[PDB]
Amino acid sequence: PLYSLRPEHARERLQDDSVETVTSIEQAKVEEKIQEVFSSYKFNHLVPRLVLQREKHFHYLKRGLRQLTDAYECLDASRPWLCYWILHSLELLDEPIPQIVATDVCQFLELCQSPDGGFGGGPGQYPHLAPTYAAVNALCIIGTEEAYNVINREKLLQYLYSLKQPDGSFLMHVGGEVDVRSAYCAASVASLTNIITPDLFEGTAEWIARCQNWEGGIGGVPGMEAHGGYTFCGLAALVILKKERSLNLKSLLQWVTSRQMRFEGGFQGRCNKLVDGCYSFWQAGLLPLLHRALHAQGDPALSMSHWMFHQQALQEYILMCCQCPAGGLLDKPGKSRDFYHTCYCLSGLSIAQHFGSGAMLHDVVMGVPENVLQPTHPVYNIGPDKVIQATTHFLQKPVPG
Amino acid sequence: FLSLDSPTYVLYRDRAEWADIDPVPQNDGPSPVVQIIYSEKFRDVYDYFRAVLQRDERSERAFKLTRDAIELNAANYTVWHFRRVLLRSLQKDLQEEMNYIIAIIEEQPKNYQVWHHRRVLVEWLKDPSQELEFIADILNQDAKNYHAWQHRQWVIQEFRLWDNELQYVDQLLKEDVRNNSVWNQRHFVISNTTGYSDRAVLEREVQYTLEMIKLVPHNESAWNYLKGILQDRGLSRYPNLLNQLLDLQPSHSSPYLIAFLVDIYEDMLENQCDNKEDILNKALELCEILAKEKDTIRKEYWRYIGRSLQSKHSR
Ligand SMILES: CC(C)=CCC/C(C)=C/CC/C(C)=C/COP(=O)(O)OP(=O)(O)O
Ligand SMILES: [Zn+2]
Repeated sequence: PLYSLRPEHARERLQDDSVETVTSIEQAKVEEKIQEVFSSYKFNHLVPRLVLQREKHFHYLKRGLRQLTDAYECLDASRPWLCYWILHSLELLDEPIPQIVATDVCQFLELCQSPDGGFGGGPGQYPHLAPTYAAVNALCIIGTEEAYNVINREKLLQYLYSLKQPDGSFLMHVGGEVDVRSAYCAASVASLTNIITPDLFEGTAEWIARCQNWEGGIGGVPGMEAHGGYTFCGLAALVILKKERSLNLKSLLQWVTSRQMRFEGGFQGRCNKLVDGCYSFWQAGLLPLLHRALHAQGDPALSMSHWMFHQQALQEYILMCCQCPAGGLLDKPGKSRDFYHTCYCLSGLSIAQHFGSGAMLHDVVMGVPENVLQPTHPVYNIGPDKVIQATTHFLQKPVPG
Repeated sequence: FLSLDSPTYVLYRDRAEWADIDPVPQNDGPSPVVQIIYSEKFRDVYDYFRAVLQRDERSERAFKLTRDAIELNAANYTVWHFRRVLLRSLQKDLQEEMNYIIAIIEEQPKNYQVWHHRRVLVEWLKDPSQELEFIADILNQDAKNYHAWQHRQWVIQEFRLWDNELQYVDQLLKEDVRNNSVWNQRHFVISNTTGYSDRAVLEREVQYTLEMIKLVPHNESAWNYLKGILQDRGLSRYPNLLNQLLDLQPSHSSPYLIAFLVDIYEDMLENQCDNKEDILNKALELCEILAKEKDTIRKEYWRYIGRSLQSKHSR
């Protein structure tokens, strides 16, 4: 049957050793609530129930892509982020982007591109690696000459330079701070637009490596608790810079695997922390990367059909506990839906749905066959065909100097 | 001053003090995308911030305008920057501002922008006196607040305030021994003080962690810390450890416990230990006990491990 429904799954519940603490308490709560959700599908079924509400999702996205309510006021400085989340979400849902919205997207991002390079949270806002990563990523998803030509490459490199630090780190924006995510933003952007100079990433790898902590994971800045988000940014960044070996891959892998919730089937962002739909990508996104790395290092013991995580278990949580009736996806049952999570849960599902190493391909689709999302690049989190399309286009042009 | 919710709050477009300035409306193009239907107040403030920012107006009025802007969207890094630009330009009373940020952080303890500003104000003042206490209050709200933890660390490093944090870690651990953020802090302190190579220190910790596991046999944090502080050192090098661990097996087992033994055996095989086969089998056994029973979620992991132990320690 389904992993979360099998008889023995009741054993995977939390054993608080009779010692209650704020942690054990909140965890049990989520477990009980999810169990409720679990019982629902064990109880009834005569027709397939594990279905990705594509229809509802598409409405949510199609609308957001144009207009938002004032609830979104809090994200006024994260607008390129919304272009991305949505566009990526549609892409995975294999929904094509109409030429008109494509052009309008282009034009809005143009308005969000600083004259001094990069992109800001909106038109007339200081550039920030975050929206920059975003806007570039979103422009490549459109994948048009129009889309590519929006990016002022020359300026983009100078901006990267302004945030670049001596020790290998980068500021998130001028007068800001650093953490692994910014490094990831830069790495990403530069490689796609082909603007990597001999010294742009001098020392950066070492810095990022210094963020991997005792747990085997990566925090934002050295010393910090290891956490999915930063961890992903870290390794991916390294993958781009071909420096994954700088990290103790053994401790990292063991750690990631340890982030999947036995009961829930989904991923937490930190140890002893609750489960979250977004981590479906963040956390599960690691596995395809570590696989690449280990594989490159000739690791013979690798599987030729599966990622090192319970792919089946993640899809179930997503599908069973992360879908909103009105459309969109989410954190965990008792939360509000939002484009952010809608982008990540989907990304995560596609990850768990497609495996590929060398010539080996092997899908795993829980529920109806129609649940197959378009696959996503474990690094840029955009369509693999998109990545290939863009780098190819920018490699026509010489790296700025 | 005038709160955005005041019955008597007045629009910047109708404020006399602002009459001279021609607000700047945001431009999203002829056919907007991802366009927020701002409230009237929001659009108004921002229509004026845009005007203040455009002419880089270093006035007191603008400084106050930033306050509302921040209320309307504390995530606006652009607003956060310019305000600091103003604090400098207007030689603002930094402690007054410290009082501002204190109040604000307690309000949005999860906002990055907010802590960054506190950080700057702190290096400017070069005074960390309020810090540890304040962070402690925020940590009472959420003892896992990443942001609150990053800040404490910076403060502790910058200002070398290592003296009483290890006691704090003990306090927090009694409050919730499952708080991973605290176990990390413990490692942070020690690796930044005595170092773990001080054998007397490694022994005190391993022992501490062992007592902790004994109490909460299924708390992963403790297990992770133990593995952390000994992994690079070579698990198999501590024979007494293995014997005490196997002693937990009865009334204190768990998949973590079994997992740890696996590593121990793994290390033995690497170190070219005696009875190579006996050990390999002890390992492969557990890998399958985990793969198929005790840690099924990671079945994919455990099969690869076993697959590996074989790949380089068989025939
Ligand atoms: C590319 C990029 C910008 C990646 C970063 C991913 C990410 C969302 C990181 C930080 C998460 C965070 C600090 C959440 C606030 O809730 P919380 O800290 O209380 O809980 P949680 O850690 O489980 O979310
Ligand atoms: Zn989330």
